[PDB]
Amino acid sequence: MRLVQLSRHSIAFPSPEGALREPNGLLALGGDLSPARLLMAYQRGIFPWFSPGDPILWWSPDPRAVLWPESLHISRSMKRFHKRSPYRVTMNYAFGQVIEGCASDGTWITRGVVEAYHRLHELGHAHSIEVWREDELVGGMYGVAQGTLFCGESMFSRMENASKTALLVFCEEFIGHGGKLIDCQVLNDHTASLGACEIPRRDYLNYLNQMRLGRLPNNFWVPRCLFSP
Repeated sequence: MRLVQLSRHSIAFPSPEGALREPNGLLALGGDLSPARLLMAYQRGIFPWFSPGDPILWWSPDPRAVLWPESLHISRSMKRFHKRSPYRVTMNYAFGQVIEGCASDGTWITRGVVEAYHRLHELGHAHSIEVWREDELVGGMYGVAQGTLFCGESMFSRMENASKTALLVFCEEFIGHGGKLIDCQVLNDHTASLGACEIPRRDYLNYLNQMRLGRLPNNFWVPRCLFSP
């Protein structure tokens, strides 16, 4: 259309300020899902999002949905449930099973996307949070790190409050160690109930430019247990 067709031979992107207003944030088309290109996209406030059979579409919406971790809304019923939680939460124990659980929920997460994000996980840039009921994976979430900003991709839940448990535990661990913001891309009723809000894209890009240079502790993303029953 009037979108920039990307090079199959370079990973540059047009500035997000140039995205379309309708559909909100559509910025470029094509390219590939190579690691360097995905990392360049996130670094600049862009993410791929397209349905099976579509060309790759890249986006940077205005406003941008974000979740300040200290503003996660946890209901009193959830507070009571978590006090007696039947779950164990871990980080980076089973990225493959987590993205698979999201995709089997997650129609935009095709085989190519799964492979692309698993590559990012192996390269140390994409991370999963797993929720277990004994030895059964019952929920989780994954995303891409950008310094002290975490870009949420998807989550899944196969047992009551499982995904909520992942987010609650992750937010506590993240904020306690220096994390500052979780990107949610677009607001919807679920994440809104969890406390997500909208900020102008300009402000989001400004937070990103500062935070991508920030660092969490050296071993913050090493596979480990975060919460036990």
